[PDB]
Amino acid sequence: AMEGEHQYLNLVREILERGVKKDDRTGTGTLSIFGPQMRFSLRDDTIPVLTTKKIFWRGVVEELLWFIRGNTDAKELAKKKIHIWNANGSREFLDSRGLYDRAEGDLGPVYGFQWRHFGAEYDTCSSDYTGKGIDQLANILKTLRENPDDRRMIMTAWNPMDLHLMALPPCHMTAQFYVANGELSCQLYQRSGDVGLGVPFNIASYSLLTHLMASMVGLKPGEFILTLGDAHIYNTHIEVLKKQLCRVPRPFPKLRILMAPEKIEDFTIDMFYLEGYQPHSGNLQMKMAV
Amino acid sequence: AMEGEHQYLNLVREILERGVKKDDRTGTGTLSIFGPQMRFSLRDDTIPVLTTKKIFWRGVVEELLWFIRGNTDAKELAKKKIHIWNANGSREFLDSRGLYDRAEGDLGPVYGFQWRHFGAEYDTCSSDYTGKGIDQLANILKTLRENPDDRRMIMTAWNPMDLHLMALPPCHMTAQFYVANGELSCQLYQRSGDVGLGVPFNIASYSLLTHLMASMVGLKPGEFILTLGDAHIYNTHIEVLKKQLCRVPRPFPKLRILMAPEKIEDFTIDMFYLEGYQPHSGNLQMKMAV
Ligand SMILES: Cc1nc(=O)c2cc(CN(C)c3ccc(C(=O)N[C@@H](CCC(=O)O)C(=O)O)s3)ccc2[nH]1
Ligand SMILES: Cc1nc(=O)c2cc(CN(C)c3ccc(C(=O)N[C@@H](CCC(=O)O)C(=O)O)s3)ccc2[nH]1
Ligand SMILES: *c1cc(=O)[nH]c(=O)n1[C@H]1C[C@H](O)[C@@H](COP(=O)(O)O)O1
Ligand SMILES: *c1cc(=O)[nH]c(=O)n1[C@H]1C[C@H](O)[C@@H](COP(=O)(O)O)O1
Repeated sequence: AMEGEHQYLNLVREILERGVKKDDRTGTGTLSIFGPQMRFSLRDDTIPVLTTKKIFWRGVVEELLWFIRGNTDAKELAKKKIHIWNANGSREFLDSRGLYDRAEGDLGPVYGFQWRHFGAEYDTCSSDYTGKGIDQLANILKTLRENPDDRRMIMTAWNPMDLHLMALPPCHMTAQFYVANGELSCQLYQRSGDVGLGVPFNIASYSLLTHLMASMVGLKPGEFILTLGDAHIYNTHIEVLKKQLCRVPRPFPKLRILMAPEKIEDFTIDMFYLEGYQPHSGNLQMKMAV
Repeated sequence: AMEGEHQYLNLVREILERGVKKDDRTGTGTLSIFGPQMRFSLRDDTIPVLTTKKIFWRGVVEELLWFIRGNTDAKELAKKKIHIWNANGSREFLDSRGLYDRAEGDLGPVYGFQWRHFGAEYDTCSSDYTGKGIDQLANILKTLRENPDDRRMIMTAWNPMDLHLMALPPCHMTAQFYVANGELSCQLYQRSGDVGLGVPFNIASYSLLTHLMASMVGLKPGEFILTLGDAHIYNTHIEVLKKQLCRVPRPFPKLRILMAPEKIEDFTIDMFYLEGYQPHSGNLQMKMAV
């Protein structure tokens, strides 16, 4: 009752029991702890997609491919009926950030823009950024092939100069990669984690990324480590999360990668699938705080 | 046998027992694990300066104040008989990084330069950077006073655009601050930790920083959390660390702050002292791998 999905359930219990009350930015209110870490094995093809609640896997995949492409237009996700970024791209939300000149859906130089184009000057979400900025992700993949013992395989979205241009500052903010005994591991530093809503999705996302990167460079996936800053439960999620805690985890699913492309941004959903995913049938709704 | 200094001693043991053989940049060789976390209480004025090995406290203090001032000239530490940065500022080391125009001792836009002037253009270590770049540390102090529940109190030295100008990329790279029940906590993400040499010094440094910041903003110190990426023991340190593991820890010392100045960069060593530090007397030499 300590490994795998129990890492997440034990974190929920810890926050409910010893989390402190916080009047947060959204006005919803939270219970919070600082600095918890969870670790998930990616061996034997395992990927930690929660079974005690059905995770929006199609959204995980498409958001991740959108990040990997460096894209920042929420409308591209919305065309696929993935609406997870629409609220932070709305006219109202953008105006509240002082971003009056931004088109609706244009989140600014967020997440994957920093991963692929760190330091590039942002124009709009539809601009061509090919060859602009520092491609941290491509550089990591090269280092993994050529010098896997390197201790500097860092991918960050925390760019102080660009925060004011982003709809929200990055939650999952800096990742490091590591190789030992033919296995690729990833540690994510996440400054802020909505434990009921974003965190399960973010775990699935970076675990997927680690599997995809490993297949590009001839390694096997090792471990995904999530280290949180402010790990919080929104007051509106407490009752539903108590319900989730009564559920017994089932074995995690496996990822089957059918092929790997030449460049990571060419991965498409047809190149891999989730095998053996058996989430509990009762859907749990966690209203997004805004 | 788990709290306080045992956090560090148990990490040493863990690396010795299950660390994997990993070659490294210096050619010395290491045993390595990825992702370990250590937590230290700063309550009751405690500061986690190791007692199983004498730590160079005066060096910790002067290095930190140098960082806080945004300074980057190793020659200024050497004038104070603190030589810890001399090797990475040498002509030979700078030339090996391609930094041919850099004067000896000028480490570039490292650590505190990023903390106080993120994004500013670097000239030399003697240039005046007042008002240039983003003062992340000052911003954090303001936020702690005005909106302590904020989830963005981040101070980073990881600037992809400036890495090539640095004598070494930052080891201790990104810190986050947090407030609960009138206590200030700090979590440091450290991508690379030399467990025998740098890590004890880095623990003392960021714990001191947390004490000093709390005194600037009317809070009490809470916890210091160190989260490592590549946590490693150099092969040359194994025997001395095994000797250290035989020493019984004594209670950690206490930090006594005598006054707080108006701005954090005005702190001097006369404004605080270490009470009751009783380290084991037999000096343990961990040669720096270069
Ligand atoms: C307050 C806040 N918390 C979040 O976790 C968050 C997440 C995103 C983006 N993101 C990473 C996600 C948003 C929504 C997700 C999701 O998994 N939604 C599911 C379940 C929704 C529900 O249970 O009510 C879905 O739409 O199926 S995942 C944007 C702003 C945020 N804001
Ligand atoms: C390989 C490497 N490991 C490090 O830990 C490291 C640290 C620094 C800067 N730094 C943070 C420090 C360097 C030396 C320290 C120190 O505590 N020295 C003590 C003990 C020396 C010894 O026992 O051999 C001293 O000089 O008194 S603390 C620079 C390059 C590095 N390079
Ligand atoms: C942000 C986006 C993501 O992918 N994951 C997340 O959990 N979140 C959450 C954290 C927090 O609840 C909120 C961001 O608000 P803030 O910037 O921390 O105030 O979204
Ligand atoms: C860097 C400086 C510091 O304050 N603390 C550290 O522990 N180190 C160590 C980590 C590593 O052994 C070496 C830096 O080498 P690399 O850039 O990780 O290859 O110094």
